[PDB]
Amino acid sequence: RDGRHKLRLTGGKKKIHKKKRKYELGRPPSNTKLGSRQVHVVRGRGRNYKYRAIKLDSGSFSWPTFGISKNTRIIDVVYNASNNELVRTKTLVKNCIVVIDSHPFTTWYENTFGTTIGKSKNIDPLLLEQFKQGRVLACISSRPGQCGKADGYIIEGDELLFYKRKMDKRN
Amino acid sequence: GKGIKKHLKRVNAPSHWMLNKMGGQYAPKTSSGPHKLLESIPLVILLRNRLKYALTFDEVKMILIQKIVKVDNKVRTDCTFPVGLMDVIHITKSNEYFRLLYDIKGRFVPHRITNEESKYKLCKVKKILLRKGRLSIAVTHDGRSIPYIHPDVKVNDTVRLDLETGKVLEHLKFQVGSLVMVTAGHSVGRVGVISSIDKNMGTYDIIHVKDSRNKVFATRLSNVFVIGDNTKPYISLPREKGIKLDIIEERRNRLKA
Amino acid sequence: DVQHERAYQKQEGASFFNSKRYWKKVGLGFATPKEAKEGVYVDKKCPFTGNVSIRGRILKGMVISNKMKRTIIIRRNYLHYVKKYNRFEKRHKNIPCHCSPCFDVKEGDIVTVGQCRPLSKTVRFNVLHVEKHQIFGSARKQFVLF
RNA sequence: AAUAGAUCCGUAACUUCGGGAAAAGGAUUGGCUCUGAGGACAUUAAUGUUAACUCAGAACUGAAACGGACAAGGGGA
RNA sequence: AAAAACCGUAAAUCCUAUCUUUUAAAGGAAGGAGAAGUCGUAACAAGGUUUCCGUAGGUGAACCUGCGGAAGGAUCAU
RNA sequence: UUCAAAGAAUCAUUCUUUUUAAAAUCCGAUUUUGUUACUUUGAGUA
RNA sequence: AACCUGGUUGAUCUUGCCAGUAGUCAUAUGCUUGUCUCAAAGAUUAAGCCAUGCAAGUGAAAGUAUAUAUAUAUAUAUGUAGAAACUGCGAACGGCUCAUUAAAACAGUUAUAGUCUACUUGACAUUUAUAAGGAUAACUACGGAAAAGCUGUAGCUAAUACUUGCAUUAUCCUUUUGGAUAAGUAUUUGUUAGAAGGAAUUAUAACAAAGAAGUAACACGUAAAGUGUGUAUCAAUCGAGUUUCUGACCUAUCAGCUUUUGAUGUUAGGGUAUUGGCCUAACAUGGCUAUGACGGGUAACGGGGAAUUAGAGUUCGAUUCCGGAGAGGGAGCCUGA
Repeated sequence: RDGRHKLRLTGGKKKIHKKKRKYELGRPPSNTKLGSRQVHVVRGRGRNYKYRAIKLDSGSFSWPTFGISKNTRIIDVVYNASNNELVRTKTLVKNCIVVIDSHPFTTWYENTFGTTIGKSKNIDPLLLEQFKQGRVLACISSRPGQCGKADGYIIEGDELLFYKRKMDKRN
Repeated sequence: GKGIKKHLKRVNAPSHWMLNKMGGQYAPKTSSGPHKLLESIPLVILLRNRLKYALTFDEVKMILIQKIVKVDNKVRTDCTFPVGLMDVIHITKSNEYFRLLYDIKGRFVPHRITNEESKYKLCKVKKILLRKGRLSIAVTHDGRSIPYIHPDVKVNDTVRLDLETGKVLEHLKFQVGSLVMVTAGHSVGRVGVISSIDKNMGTYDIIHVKDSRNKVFATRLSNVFVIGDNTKPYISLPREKGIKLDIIEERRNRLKA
Repeated sequence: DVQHERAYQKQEGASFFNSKRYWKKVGLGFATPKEAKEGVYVDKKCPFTGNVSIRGRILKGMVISNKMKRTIIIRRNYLHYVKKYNRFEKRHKNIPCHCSPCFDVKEGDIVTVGQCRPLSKTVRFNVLHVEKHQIFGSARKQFVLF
């Protein structure tokens, strides 16, 4: 399912001998929705196991300006750079933009820093307002179809501004 | 299917095995182990074709069943076991010690060694890998991993290894005075003093090696084995002493007899 | 300014929070351009900025087209020896190369390219150094001995 | 009697090179929920107000049906 | 576990179109070979109208004629 | 677009060796001075 | 051994071909054939069709034996073997053929800093215990079917089949020694520091999250303590998949191809063992070509090589070896490294 049957660089058609090999493979895609955690096992080459996630609710998410990772639950998926059908059908992919629960992050900040390592980072207001709302924007960073778990980081700064503008001179 | 091939044709076998054309259709494919198939011989041919102790593969098996022959002072029973570039082979029933070496014609010869010398094998470190805890392991030509090597040991050095305890005794560098033995080239088997090292960025590094009679031969860096310093080789050598001779004057000494 | 299409390339290895722009050395005697060092673009396939590593062989060629995004076409001219007639014949073949935006290439320029991992269906080379070269006529009609 | 609207595809002999041609011959078409594209207007490169129906694409849906009635070439040698 | 549905991989069958190869055919029109066949005498001699070219028309056939060429001419020449 | 002179060895010649502008290196001396084709040597050659 | 000769004419000298001549690991065939050595052999056409038989099995210390048989001091302990069966490994090697295939395959030359890798080899591990659980084959009894390498039900039992599960180490300081502190292998995510390579987003280290699989509830016995089997990771090895550059026969009475149906590239993702239009979405309009693209033909698998050679050349290579492909034609898939 990989390599051949295409046209040459010149546009010419290549005659096909050497029927398909097993190592070309090409497994069908995993359209990982969000739902009760369920993953399946794929036996790849060399008996190496690949965890194909079908539904996830939660995952690790990193506040990168503090470099701290906390487990939280994914509330929604709101944007993805690829096909717009992916957000509409709510599929989790590697570069997807999601809305997650921010209560663990706020509670951790209150517990360690006090108030509501390399500490005293001064935070930012655009993320502070999202925390006050209670749901925060994050970007996935793992591959749920490969590792079997959705996981990502909170977007902040210029990239957060970029995605906020792209989602909502706007409709 | 198309898995790993498990047969060796006689004519496809390495040339230095010296297997005859008409002596059957197959050659003994060496088992995977310490050394590459190309740069090693199976002990079946070692003690059937070289030592002539066995006349057939079944007689090789007969020898091997009794735990007599030891490769690096430990018992080997696989018939197609790769003995390798240099190491000791001890036969206990006859009480003889061999070191596998190269003649000046690029062939593997078992060289008689004393019992005292049969404890001092030489290993050419090929990689230095640091694992968890900043602990360093030297990967040698023998396919052997030595943990906790001395930090001065470099990637082309050599280390004298004690077979009983598996420990390094001393190391040998690669200056322009360290004598080396060439292992795989046109000059396989020659012993020289290394005249110079030319290090090309991104390609094979070449080294020019000076012989005892001041004739210089060049080779690829990966095809040399440091044997000693300028004083003397740390191991004994075959009768040619790694001295290759021009063919026009090998004939004269062949004729004079 | 730094990104216009639907992306900003994260520039893996840049680091944004703790640290003490990201760039490498490429090696093989090639100097990383000051434009790559200082500029604000981000290219996942740039030899000096992205994840790609230059390994393999280095070739010199003549830029034939720079009219597709961030990749160019290099023609290599050479002489093929025909034994029977004991003389040579002019021969050529063009190889697509990735050109990072730190370089300003134009038809007719000689560029040296280093082999990298396959970045697309046809590209396996990345430009490493560019020197300008005035050309007269179509770039495909030129024959540079390189 | 047979289709016959529209969109997309494909279209031979022959030829006065203009045609033949709607050649021949295929596919699609509803409803609903969406997505994308196509303009005008002001402030000190950036932020708001506001209008046409026109295309393209995707899910879902139904007794596989959708130019649903009306309207509307049979082709070829 | 049967069973069902939907993307996908997709054998196979049929329609249509195109291409390739082979092949039938009334009739037409060539070429080659054969035999002492019929009609003429075109060319080789100034071959009895010098020969030949391009082109056009005509005639039983070779061929003839017009226009412009060539000598490979039958003239190296008052 | 950088040409020659001088010195030992066979046989009457042939053959071997040194320097002779300028810029950076060593306190009168210590040493590199476009690319390719081409050509010479190697390496790697079942 | 760098070679020529007969044939156009009445005769001559040329051009020019026909014919002669010799070789062929080059095939067939005719005649003939006393010895020995050596040995190609259903490739050509039909990768056409196949009766029959064989071609991959495996237990000598080392998984599981009241099928059973035997022997020693006397129902006791040792044993020796052992049909069947479960389990393990192999059957992906080998052997055959040359249909497909024209920058494809192959060859030389690279890369894998873009990957997988059984057996074998070297290193060497982390969050009831005088030893844990059911469930099954063989076997027994009742059966069905014309037939098959078909098998239903009931009853039991094992295992290295399947499944649970039992210390300790390191670090700080007064300074042999006393207290003190800490505890996940791969893999994934985020934030950082950073012996080698040619170049690291490298090895490795720290912090914050997840986290597989394991670290022996297993079997036999060598120095006058060992081995087998199994296990995480790294490395080696046997290999493999992709990959760079360069190299091919005839044909233009094939000149423009490719691009809705991925064509060329960018971005993001999916998928893969990994890179990659490999696939998907959006976007851009690119990519190749008289140095022959795109087509067509090949009575074309490529090479190492073979014949003929003074030197050039010409022709051949199904066929000992290497690489590729296929098992009537396609397609799909399980187990498994």
